Amino acid sequence: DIQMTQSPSSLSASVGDRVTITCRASQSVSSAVAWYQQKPGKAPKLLIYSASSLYSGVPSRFSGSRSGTDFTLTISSLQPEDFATYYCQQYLYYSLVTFGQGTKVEIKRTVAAPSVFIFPPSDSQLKSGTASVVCLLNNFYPREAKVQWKVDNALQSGNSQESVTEQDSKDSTYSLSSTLTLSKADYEKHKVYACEVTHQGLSSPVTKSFNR
Amino acid sequence: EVQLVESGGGLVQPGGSLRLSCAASGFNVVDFSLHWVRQAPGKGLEWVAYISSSSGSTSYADSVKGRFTISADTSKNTAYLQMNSLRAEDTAVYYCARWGYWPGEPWWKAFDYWGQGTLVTVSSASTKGPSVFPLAPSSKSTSGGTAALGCLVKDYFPEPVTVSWNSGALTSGVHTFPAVLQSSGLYSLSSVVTVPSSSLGTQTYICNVNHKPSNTKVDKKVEPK
Amino acid sequence: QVQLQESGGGLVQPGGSLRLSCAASGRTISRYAMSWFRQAPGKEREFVAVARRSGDGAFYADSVQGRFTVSRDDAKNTVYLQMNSLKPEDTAVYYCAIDSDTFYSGSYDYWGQGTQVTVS
Amino acid sequence: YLRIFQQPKSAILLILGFASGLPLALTSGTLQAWMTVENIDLKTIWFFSLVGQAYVFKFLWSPVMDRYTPPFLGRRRGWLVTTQILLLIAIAAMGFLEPGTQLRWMAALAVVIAFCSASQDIVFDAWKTDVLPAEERGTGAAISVLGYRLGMLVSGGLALWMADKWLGWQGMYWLMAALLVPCIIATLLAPEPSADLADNWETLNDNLKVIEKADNAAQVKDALTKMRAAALDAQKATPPKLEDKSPDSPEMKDFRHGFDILVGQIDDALKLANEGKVKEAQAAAEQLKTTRNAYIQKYLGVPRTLEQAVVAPLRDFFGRNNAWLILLLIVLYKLGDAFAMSLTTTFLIRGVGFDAGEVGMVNKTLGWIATIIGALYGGVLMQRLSLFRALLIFGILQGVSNAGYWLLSITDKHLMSMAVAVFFENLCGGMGTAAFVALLMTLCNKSFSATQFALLSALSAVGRVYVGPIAGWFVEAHGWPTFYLFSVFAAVPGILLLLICRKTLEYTQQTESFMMRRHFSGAYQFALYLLLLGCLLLALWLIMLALNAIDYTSFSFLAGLLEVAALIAIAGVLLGAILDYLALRRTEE
Ligand SMILES: CC(=O)N[C@H]1[C@H](O[C@H]2[C@H](O[C@H](C)C(=O)O)[C@@H](NC(C)=O)[C@@H]3OC[C@H]2O3)O[C@H](CO)[C@@H](O)[C@@H]1O
Repeated sequence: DIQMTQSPSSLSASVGDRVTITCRASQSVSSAVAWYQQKPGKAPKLLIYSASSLYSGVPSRFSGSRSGTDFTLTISSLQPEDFATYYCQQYLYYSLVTFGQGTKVEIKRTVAAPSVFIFPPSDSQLKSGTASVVCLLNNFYPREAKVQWKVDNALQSGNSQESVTEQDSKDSTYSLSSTLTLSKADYEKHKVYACEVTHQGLSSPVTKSFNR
Repeated sequence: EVQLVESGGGLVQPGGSLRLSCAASGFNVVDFSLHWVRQAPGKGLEWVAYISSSSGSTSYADSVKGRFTISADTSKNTAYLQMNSLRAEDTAVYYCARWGYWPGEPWWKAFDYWGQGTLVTVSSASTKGPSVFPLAPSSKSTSGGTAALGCLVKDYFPEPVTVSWNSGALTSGVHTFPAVLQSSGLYSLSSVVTVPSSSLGTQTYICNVNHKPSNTKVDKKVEPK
Repeated sequence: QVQLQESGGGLVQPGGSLRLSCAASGRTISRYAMSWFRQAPGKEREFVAVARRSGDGAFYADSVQGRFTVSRDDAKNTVYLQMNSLKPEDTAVYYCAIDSDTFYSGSYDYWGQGTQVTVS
Repeated sequence: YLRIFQQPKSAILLILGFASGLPLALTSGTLQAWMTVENIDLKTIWFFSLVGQAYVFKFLWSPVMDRYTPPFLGRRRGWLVTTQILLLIAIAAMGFLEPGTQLRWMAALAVVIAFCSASQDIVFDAWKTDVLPAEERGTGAAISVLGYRLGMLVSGGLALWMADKWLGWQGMYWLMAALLVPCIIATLLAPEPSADLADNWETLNDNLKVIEKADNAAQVKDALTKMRAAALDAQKATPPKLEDKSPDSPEMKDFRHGFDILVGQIDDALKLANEGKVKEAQAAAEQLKTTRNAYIQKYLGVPRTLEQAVVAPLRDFFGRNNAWLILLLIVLYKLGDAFAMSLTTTFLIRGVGFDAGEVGMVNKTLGWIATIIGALYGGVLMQRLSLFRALLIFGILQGVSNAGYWLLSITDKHLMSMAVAVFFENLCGGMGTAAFVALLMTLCNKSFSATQFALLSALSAVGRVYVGPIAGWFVEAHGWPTFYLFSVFAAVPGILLLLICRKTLEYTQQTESFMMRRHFSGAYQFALYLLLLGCLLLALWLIMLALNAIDYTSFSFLAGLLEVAALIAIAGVLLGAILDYLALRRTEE
């Protein structure tokens, strides 16, 4: 599972930009290398078999080529739905079928400001002894954004857990949710639970405040 | 027109050893060798095992040899992966892919069809009473603008759970919040939706919770009793 | 120990091209983000473009492709906002914003006076 | 036409042409310059002047290069990396070498550089032949020629400027080594089409042999994996005598089915090896031995290391139909260019009566730029137009350029007329050079492109070598304008032979394969024997030349031996060429 050291470990290319991902087999595996595209939460899809070959009526956007033990998967016209994790799998020896490394990158796009929403904890969730405040950053690019919680002019850390969504099939969104999970007793000790998010596409941080 | 659905849930002792059934539909199990590919959460794929029901051939990975045993039942057209002595890193999604005969293009089409995968995991999950809670649009929060409505659940043994507002007729502005990390093996999701509150006195608030394995429909409506 | 230099602006022929320079001495533009922002007199501060670590990536606003491009000079340690096919309404103050953190959260706290692009 | 240069393959071709061209001038011309400033004759050492013969006789070194696949990279890439490594080490060693002690082994190190450089040329020519697609062959040859000329320019014409200034000879040589370094890196970045059904079958057999030790099982799994990869690779390759039947012919269907069965037997053996089984694996391995004694001999079930390692390239080349016609075409295609460039310098000095410095500057600048531009333009015409027609046009233009030289000789002296005429001549020379290198790359069977390409390069150079005297005798007997008229009329036969073998050339261009003559009954073997006798006489004359050089004993009959050997060799060549034309005529009807 050791290859040559490369400065770029992941891939990020603009829409319509031809990009190539390459991996070199440890030994000769002939043309028995397949390329799979696995969108998060879904099984991998066989893009290229024989490292260059495809049947009739198949998608033609993806192409593959081999030279010696080096195999390259190239996307001619990159698309928003192309963004996924790509695995190169030599499929010569059953007992040692090897795969790729991984590629976890959002849909490369123009910079989009985060639509910051705040969801106060449910009045019936408090009955369970806990109260978690959600700060959703809907449909923003790039992934590099941060969410703080200036609860009554006091930034809160640790209890805030973030979860950037992957390529889902129900909403097709790319958002960042941060959950300031506190106990009910803590939730009664403050009035305004405001989340302040900073993004590269925001001139000023967006603060969404609610009253208890 | 073929698929490899993987299942195997039932009444089994937790913290033991379970076999993953990979039902093959649209093609006989003997015509294609079935390979179990393990994708650990956060890292890439890793071929775990394979069975060639045509000749009985079997192979495993170095990290799973001696603890796994993959079999195949041609009568019911399904494969099995009886995983024993499970360990902390044994948790992963197990996709039962297919792989054709040699010679021919079926062999070159390696893993041309996969399965949705089963998230094998080691935990202390159990069954306990659920609690459906609707996020009331409080007047104090976001006064004079758009309210933050929603609905949430606490715990469940069957993972599939669907929360919908207005029967989930909308795709924009509604964001099913992926379940927070509860270390007990249970999942607490807090489905949310940001809609204008111009229909406070007319529109009724209903949360619909759908459980596919039990065929159970749960309604959380604000109606007089 | 870090000083930001600005240039450009002034009266501009419409529909042509321009270039706004935003240099910085003592702080490498590499490993940090350097960004520009449109601001019409009657509108808000819309995004323009940002330059990330070295040549790894560059991102622009939705209404900016073709119109603008951030050219990076390693010798000068600056960010150039090249102008192209400007609309007659692109008369807007262009401000300079820097990401204070290498994590690229989007923190813009170091104030930039901002060149005054006026078109027509 | 910028798109091809934007592609990295053009860049690697250019850099490898530079790598090949760099050692040529440093080996001899720069060494002549260094000895001249030292005032040393650099003669009577008798180790020197092997550097000139090293490039000429590279076809002797070639069979080890086409036969052996280095473990690192591929055959072509590995041999290239090795050769550039030896060149870099040798140039750095000569730079380190201090003349303070004695001359020591400067001539021996120069001969080492020449051998390694002829070696690198062989490997670069082979790699360029295999890697370049058929339509890309002309443009890739053009870029390789451009890089080659640039290397000769830097090693020969920047050398004096660099040495006269502060840099000095030591730093000059180490800077040549440094400029060789990115050639090595780019060779690593170079593509590799190892291909080779013979090589894949040899890997198959080597691992099968290391598997006949199947009682340890610490090696059977890996060797069977290597066998399976080699068999899968060789299944998609094409065997000899079936290259022309590429699109799913019944013969290639039987080939593919044989490799299907073979890879199935590797499947069974690997099934038994993955079990860790000893006894079952050995029983089915004896069954595998029986099946290989029954089934898989169909396509080249033979070892690879043989005298053939050196005979097979020649055997194939001569086995091709229209082989001797192509042999003669290679010899005398560039005959007119050799005639012109042999005596251009003396003609400009005396015939048109220019000053020596004027001639030197105008040649160095205009001839070089014109050869480069003609190379590029010929290559772009090659990707536009087929090989045979482009060679036809460029040969006709070579002849008309020699006619321009006749114009120059008759016309009163003028710097501008000489400039435009020499620019036209070197333009056509560059176009013909690109087309001729493309033809050389076309002819190679790629399976062994090193040996066949080296043979064809020596074929092209043998004309040039014999051109010099005949040009001198002609100018002294008849004058310069008559000499250039005869130069045009002697560039004509190359065009004529191209027209003769146009059928073979077009067939090879369209099908990417060569017919092997089936017309041989008795005469082809007779002509082959005549050629072999000529080569043996050449070797014996070389032994006599060494004996005369050592001066222990000298026999005057060696000159007559040379003439007789040449007569017999050319007799065989013409006999084979006439047979080849007859065979083409028979295939036509
Ligand atoms: C044909 C080719 O690609 N390379 C040859 C090169 O020929 C040269 C030849 O012109 C020189 C000056 C000559 O007349 O001998 C030309 N080869 C032809 C016309 O086949 C071409 O121009 C530079 C190089 O390639 O010779 C080298 C050894 O000296 C070697 O790389 C090799 O023999």
